[PDB]
Formats: sequence, structure tokens, C-alpha cells
Amino acid sequence: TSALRIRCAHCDAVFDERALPYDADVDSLASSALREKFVRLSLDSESVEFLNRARARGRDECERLARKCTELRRTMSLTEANAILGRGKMFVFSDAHVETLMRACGEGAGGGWFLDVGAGEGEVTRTLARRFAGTCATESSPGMASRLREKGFDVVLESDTVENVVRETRARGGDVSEDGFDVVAALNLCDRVRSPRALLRDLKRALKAKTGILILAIVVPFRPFVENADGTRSQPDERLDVPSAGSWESGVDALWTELIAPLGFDLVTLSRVPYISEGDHLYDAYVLDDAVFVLRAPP
Repeated sequence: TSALRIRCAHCDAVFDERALPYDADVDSLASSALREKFVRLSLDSESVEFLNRARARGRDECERLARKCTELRRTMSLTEANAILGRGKMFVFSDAHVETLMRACGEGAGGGWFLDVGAGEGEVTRTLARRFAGTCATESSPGMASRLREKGFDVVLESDTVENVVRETRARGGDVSEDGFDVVAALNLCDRVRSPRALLRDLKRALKAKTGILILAIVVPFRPFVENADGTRSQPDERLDVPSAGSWESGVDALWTELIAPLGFDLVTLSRVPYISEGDHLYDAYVLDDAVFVLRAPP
């Protein structure tokens, strides 16, 4: 009539979909702008549908892909091996999450140019790119860059920098405005890049003045570490005053100041969504705590 109550000491931690945190303590933020500009998102059938992808795939099938992935990544990275096998997909935003934040930033209706930094597979930003008449993407992987040119992206820049992204897009047929893109998404990239300040500065000069929407996602807690190449682990140079542990509210207020706020952005809305990763034969999904900052470019 109910689940089994088995007392163990080595079964790890397991939660359901209702335990996923979507809200936070609003009054526990020293920054005033972070309190009123908070929009609480929630679960939906699209996010739950992503959770059951490992269950509907089969345990024996999730084991075949896992063994083949470790065998493939001897000569490539982890993300490149998952794209070849069609596993390890990432989920952050649902279609309902899109219509909520797009109406909040003013540019709710479709149209304009969109830039996805670090897309690779673009499945995370797939529902978002349906609104813009022009879509661009930047990915340093050659194999994954060719995949983006087949899914609907008009221009796919095969590089890991965004110094002259607004100018290099126009060189490849990207009929984007000379003053920058309209909306740019940098989802879960500050924990991997070396210079997070120089990244936001490059993201700033890539947007239009005044009317310039920026979508930034950072995993909380913020543990920055840069991977050089194969078997070469490094450390970030910019020591941001952000705790490596603690609660979600402390990391947001620490990432707001010191890093995001000194850039001079206008906070449109702040939300808390789970960073869902596709499961396998052991767990249905792996989830991290993610924070979403929607910013407007200064004049």
C-alpha cells in the first residue's frame, strides 16, 4: 500500500521532483534590488518529462551508453562524447519559463537577434531561439559546431571567445545590428571560464545600448575552476568574494556585488531553477542549484 522502509547506511541521497527548490528567502538578501526583482518559477510537465527520459530509456540501455561514453572520451571531452551518443542532455529552461521571463524584460514578442554562448548542442536554448528571426551560436568544438548549423542556427561561430562576436557574425551572413545583439544567453559558463569579469565585459559590448537583454546563469554554490586540456587542472585567477558553500541566498548576494553589479547592469528579474542533467541506469537525473539573472544593458 506504500513504499518500503529499508534502513541502510550506503544508499546515498535520493529525492523526488517535489523536493527541487524553486523559491528562496526574499528578506534574507542584503541587496535591496535582489528582493523586489525576484520571480518564483515552478515545476511543469515539460521539466518532469525531462526527468523520466532515463526511466523510459531502459536500465540496460543507459548502461550501454555509459560504458560506450567512457570508452569514447579517451580521445575527446565528456560533452563531445554525449553528443555523439545522444545522452547527457542538459535542461534549464522550459517553454513556460521562457514566456514568463520574456514578458518581464519587455521584449516578450518574437523578433530580433539572439546569441547563445557555449551552446554545443543548443538543446537548453532550443525553446528560446524559436522567437528570434536571427539566431547565432558560439562553440569551440568543431563537431558540435556543425550540429548547430543543422538545427536552425543561422550563424555558428567556431570559437571560444566573444571579443568581436558582433562583427564576426556579420561576416558570415549574420544580418545583426551593428550596435550589438538584442538578447544574449550565457548559461552556466562563469564557473568554467578563466576571467569572469572579462567575460561579462565582452558580453556587455556585444549587446545594444539601453535595449539590451542579457541572460546569465551561474551554478550556486560558485566553485570556479578552469580546465586547460587533457589531464591538466588549473585554478581561476580572479578570486571573487563568493563563498564556495553555504546557502543559495548567500551566493546570489555575493555574486550580485563584486561581479555582476560593478558591470553596471539593470536587474530585470531574478529566478531560481534547477540545473537538471539527464540520468542513467543509477539515478533518474542529476540536479544542481542554478540562479538566473536577467539584466538590461546600460545606455
